[PDB]
Amino acid sequence: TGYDLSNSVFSPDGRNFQVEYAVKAVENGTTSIGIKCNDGVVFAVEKLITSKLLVPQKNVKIQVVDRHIGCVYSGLIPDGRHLVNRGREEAASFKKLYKTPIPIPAFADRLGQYVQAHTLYNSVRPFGVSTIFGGVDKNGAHLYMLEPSGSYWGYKGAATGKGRQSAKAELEKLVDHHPEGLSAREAVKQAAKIIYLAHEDNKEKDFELEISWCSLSETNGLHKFVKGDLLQEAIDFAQKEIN
Amino acid sequence: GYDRHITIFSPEGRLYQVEYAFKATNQTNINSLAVRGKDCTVVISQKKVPDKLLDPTTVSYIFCISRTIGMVVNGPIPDARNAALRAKAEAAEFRYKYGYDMPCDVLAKRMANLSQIYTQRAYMRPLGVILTFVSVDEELGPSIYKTDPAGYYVGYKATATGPKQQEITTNLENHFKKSKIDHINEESWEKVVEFAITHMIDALGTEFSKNDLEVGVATKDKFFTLSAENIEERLVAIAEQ
Amino acid sequence: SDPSSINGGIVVAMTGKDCVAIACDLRLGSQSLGVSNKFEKIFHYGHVFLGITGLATDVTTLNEMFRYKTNLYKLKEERAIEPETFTQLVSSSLYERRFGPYFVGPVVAGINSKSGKPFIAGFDLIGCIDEAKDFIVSGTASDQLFGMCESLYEPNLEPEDLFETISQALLNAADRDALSGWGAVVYIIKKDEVVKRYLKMRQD
Amino acid sequence: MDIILGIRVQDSVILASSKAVTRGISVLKDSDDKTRQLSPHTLMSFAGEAGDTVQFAEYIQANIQLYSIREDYELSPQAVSSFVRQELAKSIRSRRPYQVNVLIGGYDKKKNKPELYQIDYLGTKVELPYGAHGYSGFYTFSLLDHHYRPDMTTEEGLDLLKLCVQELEKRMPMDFKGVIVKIVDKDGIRQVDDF
Amino acid sequence: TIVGVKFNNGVVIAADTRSTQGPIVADKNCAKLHRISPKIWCAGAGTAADTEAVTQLIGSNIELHSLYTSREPRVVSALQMLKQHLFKYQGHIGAYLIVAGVDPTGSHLFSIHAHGSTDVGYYLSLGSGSLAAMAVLESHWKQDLTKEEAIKLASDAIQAGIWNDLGSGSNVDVCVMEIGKDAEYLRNYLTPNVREEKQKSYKFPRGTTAVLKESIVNICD
Amino acid sequence: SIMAVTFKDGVILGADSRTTTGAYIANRVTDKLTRVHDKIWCCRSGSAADTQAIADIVQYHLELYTSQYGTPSTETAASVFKELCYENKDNLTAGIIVAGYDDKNKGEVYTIPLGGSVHKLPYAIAVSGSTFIYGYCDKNFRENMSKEETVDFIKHSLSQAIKWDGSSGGVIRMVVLTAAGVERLIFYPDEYEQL
Amino acid sequence: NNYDGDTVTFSPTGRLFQVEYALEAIKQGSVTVGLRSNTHAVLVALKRNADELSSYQKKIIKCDEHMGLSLAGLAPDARVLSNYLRQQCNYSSLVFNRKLAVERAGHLLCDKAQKNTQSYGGRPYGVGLLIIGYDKSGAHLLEFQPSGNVTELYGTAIGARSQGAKTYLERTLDTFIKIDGNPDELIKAGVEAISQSLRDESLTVDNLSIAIVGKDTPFTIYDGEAVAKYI
Amino acid sequence: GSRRYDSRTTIFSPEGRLYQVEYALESISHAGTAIGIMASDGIVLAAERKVTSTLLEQDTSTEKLYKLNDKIAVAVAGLTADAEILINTARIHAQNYLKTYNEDIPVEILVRRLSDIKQGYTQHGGLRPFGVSFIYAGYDDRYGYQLYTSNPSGNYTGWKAISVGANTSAAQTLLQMDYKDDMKVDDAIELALKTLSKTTDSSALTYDRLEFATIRKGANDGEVYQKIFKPQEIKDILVKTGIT
Amino acid sequence: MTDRYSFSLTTFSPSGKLGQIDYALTAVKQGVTSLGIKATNGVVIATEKKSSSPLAMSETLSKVSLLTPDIGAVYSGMGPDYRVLVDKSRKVAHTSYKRIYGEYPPTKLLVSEVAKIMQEATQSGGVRPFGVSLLIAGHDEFNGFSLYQVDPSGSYFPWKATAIGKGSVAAKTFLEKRWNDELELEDAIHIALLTLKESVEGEFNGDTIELAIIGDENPDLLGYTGIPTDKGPRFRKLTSQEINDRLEAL
Ligand SMILES: [Cl-]
Ligand SMILES: [Cl-]
Ligand SMILES: [Cl-]
Ligand SMILES: [Mg+2]
Ligand SMILES: [Mg+2]
Repeated sequence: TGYDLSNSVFSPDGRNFQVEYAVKAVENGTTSIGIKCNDGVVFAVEKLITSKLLVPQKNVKIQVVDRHIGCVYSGLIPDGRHLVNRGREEAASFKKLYKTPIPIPAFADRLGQYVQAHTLYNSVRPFGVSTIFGGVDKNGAHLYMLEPSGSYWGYKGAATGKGRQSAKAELEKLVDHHPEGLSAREAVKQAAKIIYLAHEDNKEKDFELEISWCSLSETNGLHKFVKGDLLQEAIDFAQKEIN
Repeated sequence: GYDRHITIFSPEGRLYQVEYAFKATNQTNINSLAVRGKDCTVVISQKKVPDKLLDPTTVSYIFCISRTIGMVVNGPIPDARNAALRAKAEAAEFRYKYGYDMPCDVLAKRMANLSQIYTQRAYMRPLGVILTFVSVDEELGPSIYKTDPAGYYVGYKATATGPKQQEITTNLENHFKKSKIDHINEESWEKVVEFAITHMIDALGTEFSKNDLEVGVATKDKFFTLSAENIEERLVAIAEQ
Repeated sequence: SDPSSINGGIVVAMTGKDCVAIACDLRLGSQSLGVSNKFEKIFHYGHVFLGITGLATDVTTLNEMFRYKTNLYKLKEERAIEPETFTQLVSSSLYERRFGPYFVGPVVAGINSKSGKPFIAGFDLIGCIDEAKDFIVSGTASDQLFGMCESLYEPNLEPEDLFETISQALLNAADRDALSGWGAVVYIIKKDEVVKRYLKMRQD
Repeated sequence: MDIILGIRVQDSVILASSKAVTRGISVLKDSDDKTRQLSPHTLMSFAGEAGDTVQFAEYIQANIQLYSIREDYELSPQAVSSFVRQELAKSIRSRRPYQVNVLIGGYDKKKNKPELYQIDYLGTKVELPYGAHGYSGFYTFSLLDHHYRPDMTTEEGLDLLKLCVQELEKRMPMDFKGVIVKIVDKDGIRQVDDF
Repeated sequence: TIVGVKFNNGVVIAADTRSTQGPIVADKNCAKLHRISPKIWCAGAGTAADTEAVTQLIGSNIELHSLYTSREPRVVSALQMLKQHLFKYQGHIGAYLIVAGVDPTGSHLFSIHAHGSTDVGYYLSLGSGSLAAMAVLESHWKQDLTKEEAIKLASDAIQAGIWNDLGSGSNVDVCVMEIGKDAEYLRNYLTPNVREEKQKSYKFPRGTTAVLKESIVNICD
Repeated sequence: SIMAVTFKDGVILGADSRTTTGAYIANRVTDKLTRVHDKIWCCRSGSAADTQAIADIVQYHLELYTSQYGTPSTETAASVFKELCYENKDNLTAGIIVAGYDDKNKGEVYTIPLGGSVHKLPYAIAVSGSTFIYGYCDKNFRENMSKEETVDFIKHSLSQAIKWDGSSGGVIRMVVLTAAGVERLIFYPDEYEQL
Repeated sequence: NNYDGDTVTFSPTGRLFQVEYALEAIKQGSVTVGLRSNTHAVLVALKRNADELSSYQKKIIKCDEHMGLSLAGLAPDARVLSNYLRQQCNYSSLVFNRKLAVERAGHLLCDKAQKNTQSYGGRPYGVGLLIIGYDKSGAHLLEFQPSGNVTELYGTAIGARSQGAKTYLERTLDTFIKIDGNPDELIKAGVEAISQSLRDESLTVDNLSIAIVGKDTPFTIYDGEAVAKYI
Repeated sequence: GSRRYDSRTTIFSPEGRLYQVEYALESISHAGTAIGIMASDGIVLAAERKVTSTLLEQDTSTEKLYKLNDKIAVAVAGLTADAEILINTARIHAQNYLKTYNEDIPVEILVRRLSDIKQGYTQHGGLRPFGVSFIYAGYDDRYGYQLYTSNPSGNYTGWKAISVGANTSAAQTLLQMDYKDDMKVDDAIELALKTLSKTTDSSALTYDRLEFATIRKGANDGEVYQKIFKPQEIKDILVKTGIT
Repeated sequence: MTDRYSFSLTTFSPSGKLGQIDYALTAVKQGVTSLGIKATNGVVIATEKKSSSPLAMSETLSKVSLLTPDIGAVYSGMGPDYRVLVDKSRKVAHTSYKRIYGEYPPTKLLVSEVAKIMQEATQSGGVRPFGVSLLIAGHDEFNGFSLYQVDPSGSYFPWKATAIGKGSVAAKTFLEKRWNDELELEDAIHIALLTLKESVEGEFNGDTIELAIIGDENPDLLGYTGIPTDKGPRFRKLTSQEINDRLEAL
């Protein structure tokens, strides 16, 4: 055999084992989710407090692309940062030529093609992150999830990392119980709850919650972090639900 | 055995990495079918949305290459999108250089020649996808041309791709033995779509709802995909006969 | 500072009955100063003759270049290049230097070894082909040679007659040009024999 | 760098080259040797743009000396002249062309014949019984046309050169401070000590 | 003087056969009609080397394109490839071309200027004789010309150039490209400028020229 | 002379048909209204070669944009024109008016003059050597004009320009961009001269 | 085992062994401590000698007037990364007349380290860095690891037996964080912290290396007789 | 990465041999025999075609003997395709020399450069060496008639008589036995054929399985002629020497 | 990233074999039978159209390709490798010959260029040899009619007649018996059809057989008149009907 020693090599199954190995790095990472709402998207992430010595609120994991796109990822954090850097170059070159800020589907394929390229040669390693991203464009709200293979789809709700199966289950209930749609302010509170519920699969170290959102009504179609009273309101809601 | 890891010959004159790329083709477990009318070319593909959290509108394996050329892919979506973006770039560049819309069969040849290079150059892996190109060509008329990871391509009276390809193939083979012609003798594209779906149902032995199918239609000077409601109307017509 | 008229000199080619003739003056100068009276401007690669007028460094360079190209042709093709084919090779080679040209006026003469058809052609410095039944002229006294040729020439001249006509065409043209003369050479080319005659002319 | 002459007689080639180097209004030197030995039986005199002359001469000298070592064989005067012409013919379509004119005098030991080659900065090569570069030929070519013979001795050839130098010293506006004379025969290259 | 004229079932191009260097006639019967493809022909004006070179390069690439696509080449392909090439060189390649021919889309007539501008017309003319040629075309052109009418109008427009323009003369070359037929190339279609008999024969008595030396040239191996 | 005018139902593009080398009219039936997308058109002024080369590249970019991201905005088309015109301003002499119809944005008009700058306007007119006019009877133009009004406004404006300017002439061509589709209008001299 | 040959190969459990081996070079490195208040940020480093005849390897490198780091692992790799930081701090000054933020310094080191973990032929960096600085948002301490993972902390330690000093800082957190406008007392807390990572050997005059940056204090390094006060 | 699949074609064995050169020489040993014999008044090149088929076009075929210029020819032993790459290089080098010096290239200079190209493929580039051995037969005005051989190592040597390819051991013993210094071309022709006739793996040596060439001064007064023998001319010389 | 494979993937084994060339020839052996026969007044090249599916349109896939008006090519082995070699062959006939000499190359020199491309795939970095053997039939004024075989190694040989692929050993024996130096073109086509019937198993008609000739000039296929020296292409692909006519009198 030895089909798993080199990236871009097909196994007799027709599988790229090196990509499947990169997924194991993603499964090992902290839990991150995305929730699509009436007029936008909400992103949330689990930050493990390794030590008291970590400065609260000052190790930000959610990244902005252009002014209208949010990106969160689970797995090798540096690989995520490398992908967002590329995303910012792709968004800049699109805006430079076409004037309009990059549509989310357009932006999705730009990451998709770049990640997929890192499965075509043995000289390169696949990306060790699943990326949940999205925002508001001319055609409305879009949420995407992108995997080490370069595979991506649109989502009503997305989850990746150690607590993905727990998060997915709680996301599936929201889709069923709100067919006519979920509001932006609701989605922030739900996001908080789902991270707290997903923290049960990673409960050794206590954690710090981090939420962001793009809403046509609430943020005026731009990406902002949830801070102060609105963050504490979402934490309180999540604390009340676990008990 | 490093002759199974890269695209060099095995002792029995085979390229294993090409043969394994063909097996990646069926990884999605989706079956596609293409047929030609008088005035049109219809392509249908199964649409499977297993996850409830997925936005079904974004789950597609049919791509609009040019404005006259349609491409359905059998294989993983990353390689599918890699092939799609390249075909789109190639079709645009052709129109700019030579001052007329790239024909279906010429794009097919070009994508097949690219596939061939991956089978001869070691640093590039083959794409694990089969590309079915459809159009109503202004010279050749209704056209189906299909590319594979070996860099092989050919024209088709009709064709099928996927796990249950052989069942759909023999179903169409038997129809063309009876009809005695190289196409579906039908005026409207609506009835050619109805034929395509009907013969897929008979071949696979499964029924289809509006969300279980995905349809692409090529007419003179445009290729377009049908919405769920366009398919639903088409399924009702079959049922009422 | 006009490269085509620093060194000076002329070439003329004519067709006859089953024969061609090509002739040139022997002068090389540096403007007013005559330097050499032995500078032949006609070269042959097998049975294909090439005359070259213009900047003398480029005349020598192109001779060396076409010897190189015809030597490799013969080794690969296993036969001598024909006039019609050589004409195309001159045209190709000049137009390759389109925006940095060789300052030359080449003339091809020879008989096709297969068809036996007399062939002549002329070119500009960037390789445009002038194919002509009658005659081709090149150099600093081209105007003079056009006048002589257009009046003296008649079709289907015998080799012995064609010699007199081309000789008189060159000699009288050179004598009305300051940068041409100092001796002359005439090649009479039949299917399977070639005679080369040096003409007696005024040395001023 | 002004006057370079060359005469090919029966059994030798004689090169005469002016000794003066003039920069601006001053004569810097009156003993300048405008020649390099390329091989034991091949001498090259040069004249043209300052710097370019010596730089070109030494570069050719190095390349011929390299060939001599590699093949343990002396390149013929015809072969050396052809090499030198090709180097100048490259130069003329360079970013900054060598503005150098050269005479190459050599004795071919295979043919037992003296040979004189005149090459200008364009790479215009010609073989001559006698040659010159720049305004030198304006006076000397008429004199040589009259007195020169192919069957002349070296002494006859030196007397005919004295007649050329006397004509130049009479009718030329610049003081070129006399000439260094070098003979190239079967025995190699020697300098005439007094002229 | 070069022209193109559209008719019912095709297009016809025509040209004069004079080449001039300053006031001197370099060639009295040069071919200004070029074959890009079997049914796509080009009339060329300007620098003679440039019109031939640009016509042969695009003709070569069109042949390779035809083999690759397994289709008869189109005039719009020859047009697009020529204009993009000429534009790249910002007019330094002095080729002014009338491109015409029958393809599967029908009959087409285009002009190309050296800077890479193209025009569409039913009748076109380029070169020093264009104003003389255009006067005839503007006077006699009508919609729904027959083939016989189109050839006559094209050759008449060249004749106007031959007589009235000093940059044009000698003979008239025509190429007729009809839909569903082989393109017919009428080389020296008209020869209205035949040199009259000379008054005297300038054939010299043999031995008239003084000869210093004779020698046999060895051209054999 | 070329202009583009926004009205109730969409936008109309107008231009003349004259192409001149010096005083010779090279083409008297020129089509200066060029399609870069189904409902994005441009008016070309300046160099014919330059404007054709730019228009061909812009058409290529919008065809590729449409393949990947769907129907592009008029603003996007104007941006692609500007990019080519600004970055290559040293080598290019092209004055372009971009007019397009979206179902969202309705009629939009952008002008790319010789600078390579972009300007969004209710209407634009360029006359003579790609010279853009401020105002040009602003009391003659109103917002939400009818098609019939807008055709009459352009027909009058261009006819006055042709009257006074020898570079303009021939027929008046117009292209109407609305939800309904694309309409081509032509007005011959005998109609538009008597105004 | 089979998956540690290069940095371009994932293991079946999704590990990059060449990176994990680079991380091991840091553990072999000599101990260094970093801690900060609201006003000042301090680096304390235990320097290591080859023998008694040799000098003590310098652990602390200045990057700008307001920023510098201490190293543990391959010293040459620290030189490459500190030289890169110096240029980025310099670029920020020349182009934007702007002192580079400590957070951006972290981000730039992360992205430089990452590229060397995804490309064949190249190798990961074999050094860990503690970056301290005072910028427009006050005092900052960063921990760099050649995986690319950069972390902002009140305090930390890296190198051999670093766990001792890291535990002390975890306990002392509430005390040393409030040492505002008192440099000497914040250093004393850093020296008492590194003392928890000593075995047999104690802090001598040419052994200890201290650096400080703060509100009205440029990044300065104390060595030799200048650190005698804190023994 | 790609390091895994690199054969490292340019390394030394522990014994200090070049693997790929040694294996290339093994390849050449299975190729049809080529013999060069140098006489006082010319050079003979004789080569055996590799197991001919009856339906192979013999008259319009070139496998073994190639012309480099008017004064130099080579006999090939190894991969024909590899030889043609090197032959076209040698042909150009010869014309470059003629263009530069206006003199035909001396034989050794052409040989040294072609040998230096082979050398390069053994010391750098990481490519397989050329699986080719040449016999160079040439004339120049310095050393007169000359025989040389080159092999994939890029080493070249001069010879009075030499063989390359199959059964060289046997062929070299027979040449060493019958060769003398005052030998004529006609005598050397007879030696070349008699040697092939005894070393051949075929049942009997026939015209259709041979390529033959001579470099004589047979043309009028101090000029060299290259004669690449026709099928009928080989048939005649084979009867005249009494082998058929 | 980047092509790091700058080293040979084809090397000598201790036995002196070039593995990848030997394996490429094995791929050619598995390939469908194709043959060529040279007559006095022309050349014929023929092969079976092994159809992947009966739904596939065998007309669209062309195994016999025009390289120049006077030169045609057929193959045995990997079809895709052949298709890109035909593209490269047509281009090199222009770039390295026609754009220099203004005429199409002679058969032997185009073959030599194809051979060169295939030799480079044998020695260049990061590539495998081409898995095809080509038969190239051509005419040129000075050499007349000629037939060449080209192998993955880059080696080429001229043939009076030969076969390559599946049943080549048997096909070559059949041709040896039937071939003489007095064969007319019609006789060579007849023998070609007889030879190919042996190697074909299924249906044998004009739709399953692909056959082309290098013969007389075809003015009707030129596409224009008015230049007497241009008399039209010598390459002609026989139609489905023209083949079936010669199968009746078989
Ligand atoms: Cl699409
Ligand atoms: Cl291609
Ligand atoms: Cl225009
Ligand atoms: Mg590969
Ligand atoms: Mg005179």
